[PDB]
Amino acid sequence: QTSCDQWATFTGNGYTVSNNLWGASAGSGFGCVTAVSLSGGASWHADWQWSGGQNNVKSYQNSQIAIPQKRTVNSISSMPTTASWSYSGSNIRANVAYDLFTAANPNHVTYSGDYELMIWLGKYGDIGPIGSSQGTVNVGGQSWTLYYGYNGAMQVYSFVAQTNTTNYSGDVKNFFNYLRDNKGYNAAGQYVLSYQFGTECFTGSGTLNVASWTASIN
Ligand SMILES: *[C@@H]1O[C@H](CO)[C@@H](O)[C@H](O)[C@H]1NC(C)=O
Repeated sequence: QTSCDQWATFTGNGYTVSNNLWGASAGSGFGCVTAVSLSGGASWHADWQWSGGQNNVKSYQNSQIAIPQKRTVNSISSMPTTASWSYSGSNIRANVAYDLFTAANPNHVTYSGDYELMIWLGKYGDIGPIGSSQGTVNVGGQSWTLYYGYNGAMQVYSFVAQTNTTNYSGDVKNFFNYLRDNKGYNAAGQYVLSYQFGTECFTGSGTLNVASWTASIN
C-alpha cells in the first residue's frame, strides 16, 4: 500500500518496507513509499522531493528483513541478496545503499552498533559517504571504492560502486570477509543486527523503483 507518513511501514513474510523519513525536519518537501509486493522478496518504490539542509539526510526509505536470532558474521555461511532498481527525477542528491549494523553484544540496540557496513549500489550527486577513501577493492567480482571513518564511537565501512549498479546479485558475507581479511575486523565476534536496503535522500526530486529486492541470512 501507499503512505506519505513520516514513519509508515508495511510488513509481511519477514520483509518490511519503511518510509523512514527520519530527517524530514531538516528540510522541506515530502516522501511517499509504495509497497507493491512483499511476496518472495520486496517490491516497492519511493517518491520524494526535498529542499534545504544541503548536507543532511532527510530520509532512508528502505526494505529490510527480520532477524529473529542474531548470529556472528563468521557463523553465517551466506548473506545472499539481489536488487533490481532504477532511479528517475531531477537534481538528485541521494544514494542507493545496503545498510547493516554489527556489534559484539547480540543484544545490542539495533539502531546503532560497533560497526556499520554500507554497500552503495547507487550514488547521485555530490554526496559522500562517511570518512575518507581507502582506495579501490575487488569484492564479489566487482570493483568498489572503500571508505572508512568514524561516526561517533561507531566505525563505518562503505563500499561504493564505481558505476550505478541497477541489477545486482551479491553476498554481503564477501564484504564482511574483506574486512575480516584485510582490516582486522572481528568477524568472529561481531553479530549482524540489521539488513536493510534503500535510498538516503538529501535534496532534489526523485523516484526510486525497486522492482525486486531479496535478502537472507543462512
Ligand atoms: C549514477 O548516475 C548519475 C546520473 O547519471 C551520475 O551522475 C553518477 O555519476 C552515477 N554514479 C555512479 C556511481 O556511477
